[PDB]
Amino acid sequence: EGEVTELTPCETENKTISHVIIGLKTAKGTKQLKLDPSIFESLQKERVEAGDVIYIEANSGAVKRQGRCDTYATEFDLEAEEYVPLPKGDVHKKKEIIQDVTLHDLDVANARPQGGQDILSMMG
Amino acid sequence: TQRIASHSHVKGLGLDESGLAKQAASGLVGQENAREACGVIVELIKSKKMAGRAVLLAGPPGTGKTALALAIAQELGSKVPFCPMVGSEVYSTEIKKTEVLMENFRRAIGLRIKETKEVYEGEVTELTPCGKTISHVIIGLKTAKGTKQLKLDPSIFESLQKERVEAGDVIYIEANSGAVKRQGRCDTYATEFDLEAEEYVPLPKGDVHKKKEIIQDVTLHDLDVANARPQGGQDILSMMGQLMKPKKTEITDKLRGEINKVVNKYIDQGIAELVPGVLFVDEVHMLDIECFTYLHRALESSIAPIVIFASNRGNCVIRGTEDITSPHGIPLDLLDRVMIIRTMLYTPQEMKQIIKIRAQTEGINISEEALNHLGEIGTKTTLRYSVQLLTPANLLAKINGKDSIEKEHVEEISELFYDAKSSAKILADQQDKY
Amino acid sequence: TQRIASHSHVKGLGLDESGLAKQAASGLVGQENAREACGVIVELIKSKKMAGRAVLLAGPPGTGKTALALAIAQELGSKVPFCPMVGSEVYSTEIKKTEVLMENFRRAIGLRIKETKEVYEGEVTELTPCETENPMGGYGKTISHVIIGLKTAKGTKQLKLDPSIFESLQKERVEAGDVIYIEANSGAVKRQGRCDTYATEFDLEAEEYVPLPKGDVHKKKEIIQDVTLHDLDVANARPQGGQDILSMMGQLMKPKKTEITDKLRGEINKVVNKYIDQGIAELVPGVLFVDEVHMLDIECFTYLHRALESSIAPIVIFASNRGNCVIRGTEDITSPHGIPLDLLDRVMIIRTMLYTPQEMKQIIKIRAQTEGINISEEALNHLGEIGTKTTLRYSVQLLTPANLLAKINGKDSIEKEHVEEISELFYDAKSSAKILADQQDKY
Amino acid sequence: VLSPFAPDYIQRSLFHRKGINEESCFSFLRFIDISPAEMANLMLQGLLARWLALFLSLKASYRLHQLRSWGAPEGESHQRYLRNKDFLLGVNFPLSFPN
Amino acid sequence: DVTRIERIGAHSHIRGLGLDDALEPRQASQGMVGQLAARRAAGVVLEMIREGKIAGRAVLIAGQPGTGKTAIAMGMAQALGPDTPFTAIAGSEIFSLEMSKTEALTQAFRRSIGVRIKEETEIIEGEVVEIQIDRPSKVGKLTLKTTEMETIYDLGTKMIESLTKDKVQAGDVITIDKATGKISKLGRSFTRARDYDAMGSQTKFVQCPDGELQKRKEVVHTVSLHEIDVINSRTQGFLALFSGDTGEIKSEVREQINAKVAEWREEGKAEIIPGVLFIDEVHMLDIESFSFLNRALESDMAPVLIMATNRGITRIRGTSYQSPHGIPIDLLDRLLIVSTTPYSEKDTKQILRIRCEEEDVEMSEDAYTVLTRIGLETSLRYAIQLITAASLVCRKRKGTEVQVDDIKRVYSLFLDESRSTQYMKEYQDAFLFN
Amino acid sequence: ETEIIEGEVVEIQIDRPSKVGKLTLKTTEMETIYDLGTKMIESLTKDKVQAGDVITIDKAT
Amino acid sequence: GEIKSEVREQINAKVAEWREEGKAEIIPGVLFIDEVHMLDIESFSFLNRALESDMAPVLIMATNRG
Amino acid sequence: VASPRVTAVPLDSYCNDRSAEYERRVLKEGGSLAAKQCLLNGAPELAADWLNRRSQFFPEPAGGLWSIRPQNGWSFIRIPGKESLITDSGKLYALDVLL
Ligand SMILES: Nc1ncnc2c1ncn2[C@@H]1O[C@H](COP(=O)(O)OP(=O)(O)O)[C@@H](O)[C@H]1O
Ligand SMILES: Nc1ncnc2c1ncn2[C@@H]1O[C@H](COP(=O)(O)OP(=O)(O)O)[C@@H](O)[C@H]1O
Ligand SMILES: Nc1ncnc2c1ncn2[C@@H]1O[C@H](COP(=O)(O)OP(=O)(O)O)[C@@H](O)[C@H]1O
Repeated sequence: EGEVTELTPCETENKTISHVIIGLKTAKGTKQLKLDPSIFESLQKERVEAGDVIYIEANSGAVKRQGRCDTYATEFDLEAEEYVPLPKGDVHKKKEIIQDVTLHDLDVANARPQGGQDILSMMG
Repeated sequence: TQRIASHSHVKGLGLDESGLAKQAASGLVGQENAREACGVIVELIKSKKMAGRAVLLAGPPGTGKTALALAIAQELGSKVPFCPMVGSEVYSTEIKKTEVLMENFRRAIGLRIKETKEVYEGEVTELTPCGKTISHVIIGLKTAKGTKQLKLDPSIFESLQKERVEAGDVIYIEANSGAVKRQGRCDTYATEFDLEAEEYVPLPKGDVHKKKEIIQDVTLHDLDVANARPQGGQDILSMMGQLMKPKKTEITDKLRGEINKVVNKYIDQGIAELVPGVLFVDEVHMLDIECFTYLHRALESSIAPIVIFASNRGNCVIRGTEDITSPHGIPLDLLDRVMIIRTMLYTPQEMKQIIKIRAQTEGINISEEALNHLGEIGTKTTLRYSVQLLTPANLLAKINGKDSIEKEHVEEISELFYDAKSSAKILADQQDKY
Repeated sequence: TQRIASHSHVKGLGLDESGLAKQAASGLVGQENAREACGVIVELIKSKKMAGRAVLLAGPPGTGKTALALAIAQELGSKVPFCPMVGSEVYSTEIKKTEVLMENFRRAIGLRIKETKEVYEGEVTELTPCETENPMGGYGKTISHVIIGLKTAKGTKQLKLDPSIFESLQKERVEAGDVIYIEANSGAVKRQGRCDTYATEFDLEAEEYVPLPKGDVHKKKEIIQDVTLHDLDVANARPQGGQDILSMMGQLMKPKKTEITDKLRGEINKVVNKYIDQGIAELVPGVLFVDEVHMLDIECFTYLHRALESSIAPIVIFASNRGNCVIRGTEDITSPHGIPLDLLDRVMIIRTMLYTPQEMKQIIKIRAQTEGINISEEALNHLGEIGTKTTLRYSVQLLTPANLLAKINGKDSIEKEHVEEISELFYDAKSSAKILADQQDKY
Repeated sequence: VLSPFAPDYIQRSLFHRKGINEESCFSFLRFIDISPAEMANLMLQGLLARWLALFLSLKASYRLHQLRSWGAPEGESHQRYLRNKDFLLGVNFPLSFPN
Repeated sequence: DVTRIERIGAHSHIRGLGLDDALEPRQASQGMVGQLAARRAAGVVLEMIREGKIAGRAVLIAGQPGTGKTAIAMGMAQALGPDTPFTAIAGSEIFSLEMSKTEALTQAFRRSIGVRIKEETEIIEGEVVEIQIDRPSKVGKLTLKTTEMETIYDLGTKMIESLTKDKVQAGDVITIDKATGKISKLGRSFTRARDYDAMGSQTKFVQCPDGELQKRKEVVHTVSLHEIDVINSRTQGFLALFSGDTGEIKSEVREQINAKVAEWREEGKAEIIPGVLFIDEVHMLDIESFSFLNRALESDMAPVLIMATNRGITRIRGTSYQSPHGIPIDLLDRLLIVSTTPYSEKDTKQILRIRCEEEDVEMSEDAYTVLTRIGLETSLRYAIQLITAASLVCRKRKGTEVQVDDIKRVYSLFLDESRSTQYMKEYQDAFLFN
Repeated sequence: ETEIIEGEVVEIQIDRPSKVGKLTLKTTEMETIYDLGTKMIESLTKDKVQAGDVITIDKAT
Repeated sequence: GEIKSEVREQINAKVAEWREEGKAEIIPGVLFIDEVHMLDIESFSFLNRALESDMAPVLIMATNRG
Repeated sequence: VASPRVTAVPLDSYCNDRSAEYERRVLKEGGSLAAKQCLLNGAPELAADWLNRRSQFFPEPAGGLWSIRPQNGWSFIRIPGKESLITDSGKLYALDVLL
């Protein structure tokens, strides 16, 4: 997670996007990473633009958008998007999350594909 | 091998050329009157003149009415469609009762089309398409039996492009159906790449083009189902087709009349011929009075296929009436139109003959004393019991090490398994504890 | 012409000026008490002072309470809505009975809203990008406005529009001579199609040719549209716009009656109250009619209490042809007229009586003159004897076959031999019922 | 091939009758804007063609509304022969979306 | 030898109903004998249907079972003539899980009212010889061929865009409408499509059109009222029309339909044709339906009703009551009852002589005495089955004409319902649920 | 609790190459000039707002 | 219809958290039921145990007969 | 604020040939192209009209998921933020009211 300095899709012959190139800027440092066309589909789904802070996870594959950084709030006296401060800490962080779930909730999750990155999962 | 079926031993009605019923034929013994009448019905079906006729098989349980029906099914042959139906399957959640029955009536009748299957298959050497668009596509085919060339249209070429067909791929194409299948890349091209995702098969033996004669029969129910609602099975790759779930819906009469009209044009042109089927109904006494009311007009219809009714019960209260009772569990209105066939219980000798036929059908050797004792048990309780006792006796025989059934073994099994009457009598003493 | 209806001969109640009911008026004879009572009911409907009023109509079959209830709407006119509903429509698989009755209560009441419209239409003679001269160092070229010409049979007019609409005119296909729809209030621009004048140049063209509009270029007209609260509840129930994927797919799905929450009803009542406070929208009450009320479920009977106690309930009329009967839904419960005593106490009962033989003859004459059939004296007397023997309805039904058979025989009028042959061929309900008793063993 | 919608069968059955007065199915489709071949292509093609036909049917509802709200009265010679789209009342309702 | 979709049936042996200028029923007319008053009243109400001056009328037929209620009903329907809306539904057909019974009966009353309209159109239908286009506004022409003449068309830019968007090629039979602008591709020519080695998945062969290429003509289209309801209810009305998926239709759309059709009648463009709605076995029906039939008859527009009741007195389902014809007394007076009389033993010989011509199997004058004895002492349909079942035994005997021994043999093969009840009383203790 | 802007529009300017424009408003107490962002211009153009209309804009919402 | 109970429980807990935060306030309400004698006994057995909840508001019923 | 606890990925079929991997990659990735863009923008001509509408001054409304936006986000992940941190201690709420 962190601020997105640059995002560009790669172009490959079949005009298809094979890979994605997205840099990440944080107070600790800047690191460029590469993303998959599915993650790019979730970003374009979230209307992600350059200069915004996003949340990205690996195993789940879902993509979240925190909001636009507070540094750019001064250029416009009036703006619809709310501003959040720049987060702190390393970009990549491994953490343990202990959650309590019920076998019926797991049974409904496996029963129907409500959540997911698929467009059919969005329609459902 | 094939699993042994209870009715698998019946090969037909077992009648001579004069129409009389032989004593033992086609795995059937006894019931000469019912077999002869069923034979007259068989010739009536082979006449292909009358329609909407109904038969009724009236007999006690264990008299082989189902064996007579399936005997008719084996006597008519594999050309005439035969639709079995259970009285408990008429009730359904998605489709209404009457539309189930009409669905079965449309399911009995079928059509027969004769076509010549031309198989063009093999390795594709080249793809040469020739205000531009595509006029035609030149496609070569190479097999170990020879090489041939074909020119194809942009539609089937579009099917190939959807199948990602490239030079060196073995494909299968049918001229009549127009379908395109891709078996895989040729085996000669497997040595260039150490790791390739495409599977490899050897060059298929046989001619590039194979002429065969195939006669396909298609029931009216499948046609009315595919034409009833939008098919949506054109492309499975579409994401929209996976969203909506399919379900049964009642069919309008307008579409049915349209199908009835469009069939006449083709059967007049001679491309297809009609083969009216037989609709078999089990547990007719369980049908609702509304289902009988629908059977009145259904049987009164001129396009209705021949229907056979099986009722194993006597006088009972009509379903849905809750008060009035009628013979054979059927109202007098529907019961008057159908033709009733009387059926009787088998004699002890015919029982022994049935047990012998089932024994030689199952392929188990039985001793004469065990056959006489099993016949005595069949006369004591039921035929079904002695018929079911055949397998466990051979099982205990193989356990003891003998390849034949003995009276001591079958007598030991008879004590292990309880008949319905003996068990029913034992339940009376302990009924207070139950 | 219009097909003759059994009740089509009832044009209204035919009330006098003092309130008394004339003996023969609007094709209705007798039943002075019922016609006067309904004469007060229509005064309640026109007065609109009370709501939730429930009237009951009781009597033997064939007394004309349905003709009086349908005569109420004819006497009131087409201004107030009238919603006949049989009790058989209350039972439904998809929609619940309470939602049926509620949607009927919303069906009775209706609204009328007056609105003015301004529309520019015609053939396009010219389209010009009018360029004012204001050269600036920051941006070179300037365009003040776009001129759009319009030609019609009555006259031609040019319009000066802001250049922002030229972005849409360039966004969608616009050709010379295209008849287009442009509204001044909405500001949107739609393309109707190509003019019929240019259809002669090409033998085949994909574009359809709409004729040029006949009228003035600027059309401003005021129309009053009537929309019922039920229509408002459906439009508020499902979105009409199909821009959304869920609205498009849901539009592809089969429509089914959905249970509407009370919140939407309250919102409709609030916005309706606002428009009434503004005075732009005119509200008129409806008249709900119910026939075969004895067929309703006990749950519907108890629901009609809370339904009628509300102030938004329109006036409801009931028709019951049955006497004391068992209440549907309960085996051992018996109540007079087939309605529970709770609702039966709230409804206002109106008694109806059977006609005398003279009134039977008069009604037969009215139906004969309505269907355009001539009857001889003696045959009318014998027919009155038949109706008095069995029923008025059967004697009314005997008119058509005697007229047809009379025309076939060549006699322009009905004769006693004609009604005698017809009465011989056809069988009355009671006679057939008596014949069924002898052969009942064979049935 | 045996499907009841064959464009040749709709042309032959629609425009060819054994008598002056005969009831032939799909005759309503002539009053509908939908083409006889467009109906068979919509049936056999799939749901996507229906989606596109609806997306065009919205704009067709707009234009049909703009043509419907004026251009009256029609002449008697035009009353003798009806015009296409006359069957659709969906926009005729006062609460219809274009209105 | 060719068999159509229609086959011989119970009511299929009669075509048309003979009458005279005085409406005097003949002794034997079109295979119908007896029921003088029934046939005469059927002619009166039939002429009433042809007039159609009034609406909302119901006619109930009454008589013993086997008096030919459906026979005179089908005779009246066939004598009414074709192109007349006719809907005959069983009492159990209105029951549906997806649709309510009010919607079933409602659509039953709506579908039987037809509307005849007149519309003039111009169509261009022919086989394409060639297609050529030039893009610099692209201008192109196409060459079409018919048996009478061949001619070329110069088409505009967007008209080219339609054909190129549809990938139209030369050699295809198409139909072009100038007013609408749509293009309908019928198929390809035999000789042109013969050049391709294989054909695509979707293709068809249509003969070269004969006559005028561009035909401008007036056609009278007959439409039904049930079709407009689904089309105005949903965006796609034909999909749910043939699918039968539509259900629970709002009454406001129906009222708007009646208003618009009334406007068309005021314009005099289209004229409405009355229609017939026939309900059989109405003795069992819902009291809610019996209450709905009151307003169904009192409606402004409604088809003529013809209903048959086979039982004199029967309790209505859902309540406990005793009423004539299983129908309430309130609705009992709204029906016009036509009584019938059982057939005489003398007329039985005549109607059997008529049934002999259906199978073209000659019978001796001595056989009509026995077959008439069976059709008298027992149900007539049983004997109607005895002749047909006897002809098969005659062909087994290889005789040129049936004999009394044939009716004795088939009479020994099949038993009456009363006899099957007699044996069912002897074996009834063995049968289940006696 | 929300802070909203309510006043009469003087002028509206939009520059499309992201589109950047300005909005000048007038009230009897004070006349103001504000700058519009991408989402703001998309919202106003979606609402068909032209100079001379009294509008209400929410900063947070 | 037929909303899952887990979502309702999470909504109750989140609303309780909102009351602890003070941003949102909870106010009681009245449920009026007329002619309850015709209600099925199953809804009564569910009402007796369902009324024990903390979020269950006070209710008022009316009975015409006895 | 309420969200499901667990989310699952739809199942996939695994086959022993290549062509089923082709149909699996097409089914999983784009499905049909015109159907994918037709679902995202609601129409293919709305997708091309969106690409060409990006440079237009006044864009039209979208046809789909681009038009529909969730209250927070399509993903159910949530960060408590600075709003819920003030209610953790009564001294912060009292000082905020005093300030
Ligand atoms: N004529 C026959 N010859 C030989 N076996 C018979 C004969 N009739 C009946 N069976 C026996 O009856 C069994 C089938 O009985 P089934 O038709 O199910 O009785 P039901 O009709 O009462 O259900 C078969 O296993 C068969 O061996
Ligand atoms: N007073 C009357 N004058 C003329 N016709 C009447 C009169 N009363 C009834 N009718 C006729 O009798 C027919 C049936 O009436 P019906 O609806 O059965 O009355 P009710 O509802 O009181 O039983 C109607 O079509 C009507 O034309
Ligand atoms: N008058 C008649 N002339 C010739 N055939 C008749 C006549 N009446 C009845 N039938 C025949 O009798 C058969 C059975 O009639 P059915 O439907 O039982 O009459 P109902 O419905 O009155 O009981 C029919 O197939 C019909 O062909």
